Amino acid sequence: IQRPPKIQVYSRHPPEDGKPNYLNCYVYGFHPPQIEIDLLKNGEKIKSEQSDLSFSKDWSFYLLSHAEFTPNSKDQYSCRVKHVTLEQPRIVKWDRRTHSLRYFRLGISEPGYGIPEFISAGYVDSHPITMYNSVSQLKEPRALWMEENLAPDHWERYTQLLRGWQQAFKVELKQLQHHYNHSGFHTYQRMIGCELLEDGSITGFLQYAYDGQDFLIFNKDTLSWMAMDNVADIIRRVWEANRHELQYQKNWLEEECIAWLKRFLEYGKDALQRTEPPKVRVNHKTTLYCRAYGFYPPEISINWMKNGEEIFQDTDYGGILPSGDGTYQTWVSVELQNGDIYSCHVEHGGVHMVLQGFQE
Amino acid sequence: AGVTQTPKFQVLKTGQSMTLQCAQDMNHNSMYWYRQDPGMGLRLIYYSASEGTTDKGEVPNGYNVSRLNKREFSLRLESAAPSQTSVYFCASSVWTGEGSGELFFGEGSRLTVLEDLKNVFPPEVAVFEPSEAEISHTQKATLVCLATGFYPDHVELSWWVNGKEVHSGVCTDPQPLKEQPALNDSRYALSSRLRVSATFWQNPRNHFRCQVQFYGLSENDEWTQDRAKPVTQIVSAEAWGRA
Amino acid sequence: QNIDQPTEMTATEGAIVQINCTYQTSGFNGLFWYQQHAGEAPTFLSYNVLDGLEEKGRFSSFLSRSKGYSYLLLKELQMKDSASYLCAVKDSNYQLIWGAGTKLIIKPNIQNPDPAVYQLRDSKSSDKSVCLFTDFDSQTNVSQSKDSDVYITDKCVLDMMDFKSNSAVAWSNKSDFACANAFNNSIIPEDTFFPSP
Repeated sequence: IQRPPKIQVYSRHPPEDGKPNYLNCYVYGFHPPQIEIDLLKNGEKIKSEQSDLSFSKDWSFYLLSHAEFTPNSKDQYSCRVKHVTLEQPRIVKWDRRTHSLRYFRLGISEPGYGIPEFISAGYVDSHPITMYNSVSQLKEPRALWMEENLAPDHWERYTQLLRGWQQAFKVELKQLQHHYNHSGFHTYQRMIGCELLEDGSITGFLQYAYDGQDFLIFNKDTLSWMAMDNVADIIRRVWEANRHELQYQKNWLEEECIAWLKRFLEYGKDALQRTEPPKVRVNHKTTLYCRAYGFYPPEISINWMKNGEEIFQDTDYGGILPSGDGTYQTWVSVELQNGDIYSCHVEHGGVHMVLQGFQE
Repeated sequence: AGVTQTPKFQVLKTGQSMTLQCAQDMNHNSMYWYRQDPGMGLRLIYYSASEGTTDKGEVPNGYNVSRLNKREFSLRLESAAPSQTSVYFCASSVWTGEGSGELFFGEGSRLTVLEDLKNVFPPEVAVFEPSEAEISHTQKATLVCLATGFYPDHVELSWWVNGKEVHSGVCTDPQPLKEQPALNDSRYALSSRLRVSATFWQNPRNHFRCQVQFYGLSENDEWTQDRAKPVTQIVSAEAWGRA
Repeated sequence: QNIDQPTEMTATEGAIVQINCTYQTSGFNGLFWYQQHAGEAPTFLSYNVLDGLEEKGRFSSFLSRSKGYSYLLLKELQMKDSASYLCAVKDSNYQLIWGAGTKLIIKPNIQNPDPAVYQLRDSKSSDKSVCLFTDFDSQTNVSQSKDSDVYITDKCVLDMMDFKSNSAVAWSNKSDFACANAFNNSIIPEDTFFPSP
């Protein structure tokens, strides 16, 4: 399928009109990954940093584009996003505990189309840890506590495996395009991984996607693949015929994955087990804005209140946004009787926080 | 199809260069080179997940490797050493990093490296005719073949009756024994038995022959010695039926 | 890091054999059993990842991930089963650890034993004389000689109908060698024949 990008422009830390902060352009939920994001100053183009291409569980992509510094001394900052699902470039102005382990794979049908044909990134608790592409075929760390606790023989061993998996992904892609009787620009995605619940429960998953839509889903309990297609059903019969491979996948997800997860958790016990509380700010521009800055972990709940019940009508959700420090921020708005009290409710460590915003 | 490996036998003087060929006909992607030694499990010297990439294994010291095609994977040793005496196996699998993916091995490559080729000798072969006491007692006849004094252990014994190779009634020693176990410069011996019915043996028209295929020096090998060059040769011994 | 299995095992034709294999590795991604006939390519036999049993014909393999234990169970042993059996385990990284195989020796099932020592004819193309010990049961033992100039070789392996029979061969160069003293001090049943002069 094809999905339009969702865009939000915000600052890392609350602006001070003198304190140089970081401008952020979060572009997420899009597919295909063909995109270019530009930060703007009164229309002019600014040199900005762009993060690695990252993947969500729903097969969509997301990028964090940020400028080195913005003091915000009486100017107009915006963002330019051009995508295949857009006719004209969209403009957005700036105005002011269960642990998991995931491994993704992104394959692009030949030729390059500008993008690396194969990309593999690993995540623990949505922290990037590993990276690999078909351009520079190298096992690379994306966390400090990853490289420091893994000897160079580990990355050399997996850089070889990845080269094998890269080639295998390329063949599977051609095999799919032939089955679907079409050629050209097509994408292929894989996501494997497990998660450790707070109580001790564990779960695991293996999924495949073609062109951003669900293709094959594996069930480790009944040792079977699920297909939602007449084409994906073909591969299902091939894969299910190999009972030993199905068994091997169950073992990896249940035993081997969990083992790796706990191993990496001990490595990053400092960053992954921490809790930083949110700083709540309230503003008005009618419309009342409630912000929450620099919290961790991402799990959070915010809602506006009226005397003092939750407001469902005329509200905006915002969603969980990356801050850039390794922390996160969100926001909730409400459009506006007599003598009514409007206050923002936030729960993190829970720990219920309330900030009184407005009254008559 | 299969995984083709050449050669099966090679003798080398220390310092010589030599390369082993391995071809895979199964359209596989991963290829390996193993080294089998007595008292030890298989050890990987070099491997390749797919064409364009190779990497060292458990024991890469003294070995080189190259991936020509998706089909071919060659093992190269530029300076042979007496420690490199072993049985090299080329293996092939569909993918690396898979779990249940099995390995497909080649027939095997026997390698013996020596300082001097002066102790290389063809086997002496002899057939011993069935005992008259056995024939009248069990109504069966047992021929015995002895291949002695050969070095190195590079032989393949077989039986031939009337110009055709036979397998039934044949019992050959698994490996050759050393004639002088105490000495390190010892040659090997190998025995084998062919048993047939008394009626079949007692027919003088039947021709029995023991055949030992020796693998020694090639046509281009150095030979500055005075004695006969111990090249690759088939040494045989025959016996006729007796009424 | 480590994997262990028996060096040698010996069983009779038609019986059942069990080859154990114990491993201690970093992780576990599967266990393989390979069969290798003498002077030939190892071939894949069985594979185990999950706990339990895997049955393929006369061959079955068992695995216990917790114990780090596995056994290959061969039922109704045939003569062709005589080979080396290689046990192998995939590491946490997908590398493969090989244990030094278990050699299995299959003794033929002789229902009608008739053990005797015979004196083969001299060859005229050889200077040595040979003696044949044959048709003995699996309960019969024949070992090496206390003499250095006399060579004795049992343990021969049959080829792949057949006149399958256990047989041992003794030969030497000396004149003191006779077929009455060749297989002396062998573990011997009643009624087996040695010639006298």
